Amino acid sequence: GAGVGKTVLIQELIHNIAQEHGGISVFAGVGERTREGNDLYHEMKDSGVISKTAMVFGQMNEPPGARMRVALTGLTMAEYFRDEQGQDVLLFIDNIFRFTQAGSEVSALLGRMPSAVGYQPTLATEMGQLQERITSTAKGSITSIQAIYVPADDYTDPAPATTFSHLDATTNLERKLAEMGIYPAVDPLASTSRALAPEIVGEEHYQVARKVQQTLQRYKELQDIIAILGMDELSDEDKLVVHRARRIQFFLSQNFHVAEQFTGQPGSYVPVKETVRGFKEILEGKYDHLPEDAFRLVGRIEEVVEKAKAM
Amino acid sequence: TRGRVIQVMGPVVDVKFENGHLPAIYNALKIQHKARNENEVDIDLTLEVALHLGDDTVRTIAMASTDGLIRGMEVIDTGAPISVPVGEVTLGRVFNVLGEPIDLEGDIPADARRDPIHRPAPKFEELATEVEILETGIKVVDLLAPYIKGGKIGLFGGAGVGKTVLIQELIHNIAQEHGGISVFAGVGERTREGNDLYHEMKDSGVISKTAMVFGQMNEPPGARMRVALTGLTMAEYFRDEQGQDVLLFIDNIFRFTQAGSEVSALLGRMPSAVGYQPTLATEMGQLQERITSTAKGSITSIQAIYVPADDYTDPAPATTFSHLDATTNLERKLAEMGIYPAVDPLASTSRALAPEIVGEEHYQVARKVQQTLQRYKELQDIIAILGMDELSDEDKLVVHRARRIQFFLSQNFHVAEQFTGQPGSYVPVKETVRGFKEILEGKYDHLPEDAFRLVGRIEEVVEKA
Amino acid sequence: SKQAAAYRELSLLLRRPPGREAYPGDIFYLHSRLLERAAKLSDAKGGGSLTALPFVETQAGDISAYIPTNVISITDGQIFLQSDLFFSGVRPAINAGLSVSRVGGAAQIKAMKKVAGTL
Amino acid sequence: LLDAKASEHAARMTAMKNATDNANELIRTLTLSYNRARQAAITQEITEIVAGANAL
Amino acid sequence: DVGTVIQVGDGIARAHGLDNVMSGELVEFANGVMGMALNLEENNVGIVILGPYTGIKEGDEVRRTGRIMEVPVGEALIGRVVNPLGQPVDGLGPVETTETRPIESRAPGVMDRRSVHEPLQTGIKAIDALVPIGRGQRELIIGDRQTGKTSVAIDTIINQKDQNMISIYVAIGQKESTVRTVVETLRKHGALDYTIVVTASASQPAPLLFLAPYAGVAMGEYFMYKGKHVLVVYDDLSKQAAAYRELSLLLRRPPGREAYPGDIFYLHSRLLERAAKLSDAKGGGSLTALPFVETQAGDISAYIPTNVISITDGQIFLQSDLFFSGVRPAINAGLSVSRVGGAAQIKAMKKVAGTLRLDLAAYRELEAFAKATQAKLARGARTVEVLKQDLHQPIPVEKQVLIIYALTRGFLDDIPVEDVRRFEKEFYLFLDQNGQHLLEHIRTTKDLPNEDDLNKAIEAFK
Amino acid sequence: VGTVIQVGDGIARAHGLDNVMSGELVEFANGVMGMALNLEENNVGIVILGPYTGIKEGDEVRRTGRIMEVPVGEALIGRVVNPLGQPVDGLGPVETTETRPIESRAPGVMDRRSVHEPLQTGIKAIDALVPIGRGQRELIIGDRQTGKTSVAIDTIINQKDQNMISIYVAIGQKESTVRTVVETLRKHGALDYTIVVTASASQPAPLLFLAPYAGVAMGEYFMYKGKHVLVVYDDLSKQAAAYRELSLLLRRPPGREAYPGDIFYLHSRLLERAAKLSDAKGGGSLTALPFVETQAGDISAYIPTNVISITDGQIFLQSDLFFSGVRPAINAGLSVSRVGGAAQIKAMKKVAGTLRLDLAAYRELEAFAQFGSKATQAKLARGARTVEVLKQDLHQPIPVEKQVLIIYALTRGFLDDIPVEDVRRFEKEFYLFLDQNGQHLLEHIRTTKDLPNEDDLNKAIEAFKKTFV
Ligand SMILES: Nc1ncnc2c1ncn2[C@@H]1O[C@H](COP(=O)(O)OP(=O)(O)NP(=O)(O)O)[C@@H](O)[C@H]1O
Ligand SMILES: Nc1ncnc2c1ncn2[C@@H]1O[C@H](COP(=O)(O)OP(=O)(O)NP(=O)(O)O)[C@@H](O)[C@H]1O
Ligand SMILES: Nc1ncnc2c1ncn2[C@@H]1O[C@H](COP(=O)(O)OP(=O)(O)NP(=O)(O)O)[C@@H](O)[C@H]1O
Ligand SMILES: [Mg+2]
Ligand SMILES: [Mg+2]
Ligand SMILES: [Mg+2]
Repeated sequence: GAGVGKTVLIQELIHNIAQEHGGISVFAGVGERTREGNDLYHEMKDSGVISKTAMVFGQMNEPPGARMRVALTGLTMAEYFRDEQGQDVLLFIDNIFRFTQAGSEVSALLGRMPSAVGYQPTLATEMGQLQERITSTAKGSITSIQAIYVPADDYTDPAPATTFSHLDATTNLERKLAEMGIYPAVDPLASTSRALAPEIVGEEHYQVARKVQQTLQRYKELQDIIAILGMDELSDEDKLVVHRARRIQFFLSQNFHVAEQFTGQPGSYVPVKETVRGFKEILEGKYDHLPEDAFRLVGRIEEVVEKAKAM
Repeated sequence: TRGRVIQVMGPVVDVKFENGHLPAIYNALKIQHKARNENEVDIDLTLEVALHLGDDTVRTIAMASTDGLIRGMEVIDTGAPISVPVGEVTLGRVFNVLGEPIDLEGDIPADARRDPIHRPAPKFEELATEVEILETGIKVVDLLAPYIKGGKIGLFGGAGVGKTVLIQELIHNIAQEHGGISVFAGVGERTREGNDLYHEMKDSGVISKTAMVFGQMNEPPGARMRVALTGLTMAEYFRDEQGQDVLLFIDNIFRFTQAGSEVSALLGRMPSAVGYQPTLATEMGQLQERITSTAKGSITSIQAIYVPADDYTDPAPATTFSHLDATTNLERKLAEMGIYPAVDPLASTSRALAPEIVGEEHYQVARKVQQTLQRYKELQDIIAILGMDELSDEDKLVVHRARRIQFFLSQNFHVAEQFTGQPGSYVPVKETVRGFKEILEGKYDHLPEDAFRLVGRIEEVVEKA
Repeated sequence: SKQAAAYRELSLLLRRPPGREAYPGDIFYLHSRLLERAAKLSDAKGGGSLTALPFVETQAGDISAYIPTNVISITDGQIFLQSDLFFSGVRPAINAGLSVSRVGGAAQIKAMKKVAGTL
Repeated sequence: LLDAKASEHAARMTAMKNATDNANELIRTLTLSYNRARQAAITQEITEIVAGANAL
Repeated sequence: DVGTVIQVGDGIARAHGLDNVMSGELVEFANGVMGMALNLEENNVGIVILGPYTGIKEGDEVRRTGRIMEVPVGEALIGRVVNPLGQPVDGLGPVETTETRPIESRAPGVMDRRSVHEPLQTGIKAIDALVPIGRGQRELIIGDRQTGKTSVAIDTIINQKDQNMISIYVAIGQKESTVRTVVETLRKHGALDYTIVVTASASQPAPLLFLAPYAGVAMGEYFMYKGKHVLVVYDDLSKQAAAYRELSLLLRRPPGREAYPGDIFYLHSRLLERAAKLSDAKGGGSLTALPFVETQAGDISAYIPTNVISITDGQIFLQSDLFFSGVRPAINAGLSVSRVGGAAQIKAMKKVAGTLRLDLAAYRELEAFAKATQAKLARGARTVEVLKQDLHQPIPVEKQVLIIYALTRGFLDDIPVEDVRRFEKEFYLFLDQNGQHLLEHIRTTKDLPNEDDLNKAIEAFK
Repeated sequence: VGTVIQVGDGIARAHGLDNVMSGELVEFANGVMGMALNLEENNVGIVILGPYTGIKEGDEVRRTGRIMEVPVGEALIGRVVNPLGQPVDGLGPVETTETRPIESRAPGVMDRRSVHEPLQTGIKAIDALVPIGRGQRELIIGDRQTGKTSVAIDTIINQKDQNMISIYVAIGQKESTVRTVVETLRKHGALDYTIVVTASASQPAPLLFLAPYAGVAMGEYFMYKGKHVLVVYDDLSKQAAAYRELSLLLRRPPGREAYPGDIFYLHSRLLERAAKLSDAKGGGSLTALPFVETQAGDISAYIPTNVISITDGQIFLQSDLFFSGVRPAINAGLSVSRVGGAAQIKAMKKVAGTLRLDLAAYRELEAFAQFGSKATQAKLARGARTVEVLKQDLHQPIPVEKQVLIIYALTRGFLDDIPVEDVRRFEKEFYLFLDQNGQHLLEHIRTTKDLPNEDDLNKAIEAFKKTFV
């Protein structure tokens, strides 16, 4: 939605991945602020990624005609890099929603009638001609990340409904998590991917992920019942679900490296093995007596026992 | 000169009549076409006039599939609205909206007289001035919700809980006890379920005493709106020229209003509130006001109801409900115990249950049933968790009487024979009051309660016990 | 907000079709023409500073409405003034949870970093 | 103590019996508000759509 | 004064020619149906059809009546049921009325009105005892369906024989079964020999439903302007509002909230501002109106209920939860007010029983929470029981105020609740053989009799 | 022949074409086909089935002289085809000789027959509690995810022994997803009795509009020649979207949510074509499974309630239960089948009543009665074990006989001693035990379609329980 935290995560991604990955990187901005776009070029000129990266801009201060084609310009570059040269390509595309939104503003003048909320009638036809161009082929592999802004923080809107049909993995952000102060604001419940299959992630991944997902689904209604029924009228076995789900949700927070301006902290680094390992311990019962507030904005699980030592 | 087509947009077709000899609104026009070569396709579409547009131009809504029309083809005139044959030929057969029969039992000859559909309603000086209660012979229905000759009754119930046998019982009872004619109309109903209904009628020997009209779901909205008014003519002609009580079942009024919505969206009228037509209150009223009772007979209708989102304030339920005189409900929680029919005794309401209409004793006996069943309805929750024997004398007597009012509801029917062999029985209306008065006083409390199952007279109950 | 209403009622008599509300769909464009006019120019340009403090009003404090969400997408932050804290005795009634500022600690004296950088 | 423990369960019975009632009224009134909000939303949407269609 | 019709769409027509046609004029088609003109464009005239439009074709001749919307009035319509256009319904020959009134006439205004101090005897205890009405007042009857609104109007109109008030009953969008039941009740009781019944059923086109109340008030005020008193009742304003929405949406006007056009406050005002109590420049007559409004879900906050309240001087909101509780009519002691002071009632009423409203509303709220309050609760059940009455039992006003005095003074505290309604029927059998003088004293002096004798009367019965 | 005047968004208006019929094909010089959908006084509205970027004003348009035709044939099985008769997988032509019109009339009421012979997919929940017959149309409604495609894949895969020529259609979907599904099917050899129709997002919306009509036209030929046919839709609501776009571009008057009122017609003109034909024409049968999109479970929406009226039942998939463990997320409360109770093997009918007498009570009592800790707790525990035993792992279809065996094992009360977490192991190790115990029960259920002797049926359960670990 609006002001949830998309850009910090996307810049963490381009910091972590492009610095190691040898693929040609293209970052295209469709609807964000000009200040971020101008700052990113200087940050690139310092980072050393400028040798292997190209950028396209134009941003908000222009009518819809430029905001529509600015998305496809970077894809036009990545297409030549994939089809002929054959190296891997990274493609970050930022706020493609404004490709849709721009199409609304001209539509009323082009003779098309309004539809539904007010979007132009050619939503699917205009959007498909774009979403099916960015694909991986047998000749080369394209890895593409996109930013989507929900028009009114509510997902039952024709634009998100039309966008939902093309992604291979989606992560949702809820403004409630933004207000709770547990960043990033990814809601585990509605975040799904094709990778959660036994032949890709293995059995050591599936059971733990499913147990954590199911526990976080179960806590959702009990915490609402608590709001009226009280705090000890519920049974102790039921209260244990909250007692552990609070820790599980708090440990989801991470101290990022690009948020040093907002955090004032350098961060920490974790590999996936440590993530599966740490969730297994948190379900094992090894950390029942450490305070919940100690789990806020930490990386590797080994840090938590230090922070309690700090307290 | 016959009309000519100049404009086709899906279900809606415009026609032209040179020299200004246009036809009237709600007339019927027919088209007969055959391929002269492979470059043409055969079609026999018919149209209904709905609006004039000037410059000798008329708007029409299609009654069937409309593909293959060509600019320059001709449409012929009829001079009258759609007409259905009436008389002895109508009984025992099934027809579509246009009139032709759907079975393979041949056509209907051209010498039989045919009656139109669109006609003015009966006037003020011809209405019946007395509340004559129709006799149904069904034990619960004759007590908790008497039917009024000329009035309307709505049906609610659970999924598949005897929604079709309660209709086929009434036709047989009308034929046996008073004598009459019944018509069954399907408003945009499924083509598949028509076969099931036809066979379940045929194995009961009841189709011979009724006439039926179907409009399938694959038909365009122009024809799906006209089926009820189509059957109304067959129902009315036997109340006009011959004289006897006539029934007219309507399967679902929701799809009638929804067909109105579809055709109004097609006609170019701006949607009213919640998208319905602006003429919602007058297009329905023309149907409700033809079903009346004059001094010589009556048309009475039974209708099932659907609700859009359980929103009673929605325009369609809001405009329908005020026109209904009775409403009854069916519960599956009782049907699971085998109490056929599982009619709800508490959700069923009717305006006729008044002392001025039914007399003092029948009013008292009808109301006290609902009064005394409430104690059971409320105590069932505590009964379900603790035993009865520890309760007070009032709870015991309430359970003791309620277990018999609960099972007395049932009655074997004539259609029940083909799956449960029984002769079939009837409940006299004058005897129903005596019976329920005698039960509610506790004169039959000593009989075993489940012996009260599926029969229509207390004396037979005594014999069976 | 009254300027948005003035633009709406200016557009309506020109015989231009409406959109999501009575508000025309060009509103975002208009605001993009306005708020982006500010700049913090570099050393080779003059090194000035033009900062703005726009005010926006919404009916019943509905932050999810069309104009509030449209406006938020452009600015570098938001101070949300909530009416139900106003009477409780917290003046100004700035909501410390919902308000956001994008530039953060870039322009701030270094004494405050050592003390209340994350308060 | 036995008398008090019996009166405690009696008081709890009464507390739940009062608590279980106002819920249904609150649901019925919110559901009515829900249908009114629906109908208003659909009416506004159709009015905007037909105004746009008439304009174009 | 000739032309041709070129559009016959959905009960609305467009006509060529008609050079001299005026706004609001009556028009006749060659088919024999009446219509009217509401809009005159540069080269065409819009016509609204007041009957069966299935017989109109393009090119039909259409003709000018030559006058504004006049409906016939007079004494010859008494004893007949008439169509709003001026046609008898049940036959019995053509009407002989000569005089006519335009139903669009300008309402009387400043220097033509006067306060209200005299009651409209309704005979329904719970209304006159709690929510009084006076001549010239406009009282809203509003509420839910299937609760008994019409049973109030019928009783009120039967009770008017002793006050000599010619009256009109209007039925809009209604089913003929109830219409003829009401007509049979009136002809049985004889009310048709001074009342006039106008009907416009649900099987009739919308414009008749839209015009019916205007004729119903135009044929009623004529007797006012000649000095007589008139009572007018309308069966439903909600159906008229729906018919106006239908007509406006066929006319392609921009809908507002709930698709109801903005003329709603206008249309009803031009209908409801005709009621007045004329000054001495015309006569002392007065007219009172009882319009009806049906709520879709029983929620007052809707558009039409509030807009209709805005004009009227009061309302009684009929509930449905009271209907199944064993109380009829469903009258709420809470949110129902009349703006006329207590002096409108006869002086005994204000003198003694004016506290009934407080006594009843306080109990109606206090029962929800349920020595002093224990004693207070005992009175409420009697306060609601004594106000109960059955169908077609209009109690005389003298006996009415006498039983209200007996109730308000605590004479009934010994009688058990279930027997209360028995006392009420036996008590009147007592006075006619023991207290006949008090009735004539009440009728003449409009004031309470001697307190000592009134108190002494009751002990004989007790 | 005529000229084109207006072009845009794949829609064209042409002047000329005097004798063009409604639905007649038209062609341009560029070779892309088009369909006439609106016939005005001086212009004809042409809707284009392919890439339109190359058409210019002033181009000539030629009348083909025929209605839509779709080639059909048994050799097509295995091939992946467009909704139009063109090859998409390559490998030469489509190997067809006869072509069918798309406008085939629905069967009459006297040409049908009652249905009592079942269809199977291999899932304990759907195959039993919401049964489907070999002449039934059944509705699947839901939001994105919750595993709707798994139902189609199980319905197609499980039809190995029981002959059923199948047509799977994927409308408006990304081509990578359909290729992944095709390869997953290829691992089980489903291409020997399946045909796939795909129209990608890049393809014009008219192909999405025409796809399900071809998904029934290609499948009715085996019926009318006397073969049993199944048709499954990946998503049908997308129809409306395409029908919206063109209808709005053609300037047809709006409706409730810009859906023109023709939707009821447009769906029905297809969905009524599934039937169990009579012997006067041919003893074939056809069944269909339409799919509908929904926004966060708002079942009261326009299109969902529109499609509910037509079908003989409903299977709604609920998202907040999708994470409770039961997959696919079929709820026994909202889903009923009007045709159910007849299309079963008599082994199932003798037992399902007790299964409901546990489940229908549990699925309403559990939400509030679970907190308070003989008969009521026994009901609670039994219901817990039932809702545990109905689950299934990813893509392991089961034949009908093992389904009825385990349902009989559960309902009779012999199963409630295995604890809650181990049930998923038990339900499979029974499957492995039965084969080493004997095939005679399995043979009897296969031949007579009736439960075997209970006195002998119970012995396998008794012998297993003596050795379960
Ligand atoms: N780890 C963090 N700790 C504290 N604040 C944070 C953190 N991450 C993000 N934020 C804050 O959240 C804001 C999110 O900015 P941004 O990502 O641009 O919003 P957005 O989600 O992209 N909405 P938009 O930019 O309009 O599409 C930042 O400006 C910070 O103020
Ligand atoms: N005061 C009353 N006491 C007893 N019975 C009554 C009373 N009023 C009405 N009834 C009965 O209840 C029925 C309903 O009254 P009725 O006046 O027809 O309601 P209504 O106002 O017409 N409802 P509606 O048609 O929706 O406006 C009457 O026919 C009587 O039998
Ligand atoms: N029984 C099951 N158990 C576990 N996971 C399942 C099961 N059935 C399906 N899935 C999951 O279903 C996913 C496939 O996507 P799916 O949820 O079916 O897409 P869909 O939205 O429901 N249908 P579609 O519109 O074609 O994408 C896989 O990641 C599986 O993990
Ligand atoms: Mg951002
Ligand atoms: Mg009434
Ligand atoms: Mg899928």
